[PDB]
Amino acid sequence: GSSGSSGPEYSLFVGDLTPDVDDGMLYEFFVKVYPSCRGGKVVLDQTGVSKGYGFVKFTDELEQKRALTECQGAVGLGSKPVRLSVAIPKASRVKPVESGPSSG
Repeated sequence: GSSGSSGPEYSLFVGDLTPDVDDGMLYEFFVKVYPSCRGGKVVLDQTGVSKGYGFVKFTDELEQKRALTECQGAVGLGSKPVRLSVAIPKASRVKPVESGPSSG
């Protein structure tokens, strides 16, 4: 129905990522359960410590969802589980701003 995408992207929103887990894992933890994994990404703070969430990528949409329900609350990864969800890319239109009032 939504025909109009030459090779889209299917990423997943993960959360509750212990500060002991890193990308190297996020990827494997997934790529292992699903061979359609592109790579794992974990967000970090100014210091470089896992904020507690991240995002992953895949090649097949069919699997993407399967994980959301399957990998759901994945405990195997990091002492704490992982909250799977459907994230969305830059969905908006940026516009230039300007200011400069005047009175008479």
